[PDB]
Amino acid sequence: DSLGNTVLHALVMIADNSPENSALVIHMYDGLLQMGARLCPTVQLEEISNHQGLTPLKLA
Amino acid sequence: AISVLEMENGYWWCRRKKHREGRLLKVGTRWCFRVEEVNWAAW
Repeated sequence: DSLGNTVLHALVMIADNSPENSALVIHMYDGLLQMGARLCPTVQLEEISNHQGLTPLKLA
Repeated sequence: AISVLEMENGYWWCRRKKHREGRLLKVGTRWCFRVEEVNWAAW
């Protein structure tokens, strides 16, 4: 995006520490991570950083 | 709330004029007040 966030960063951003919200975020994150292993598996989706250098783990 | 309702009247030597909030139609055959909110209430 303009801020540098990828699909995985947005799922961290939209979380708000809620029961249903956390379950939805976790399910979607796991599904996207699994689907990333079938399409272009030569790259890692959990290493792309924003314009601030943060990764999804650090951003969380 | 009490302080707001008291100040809105104005000073005793100069009384002000009050104003409403929002404006809509009758919504079918009604000065409303918009309130946004965010909720993941099971869609």
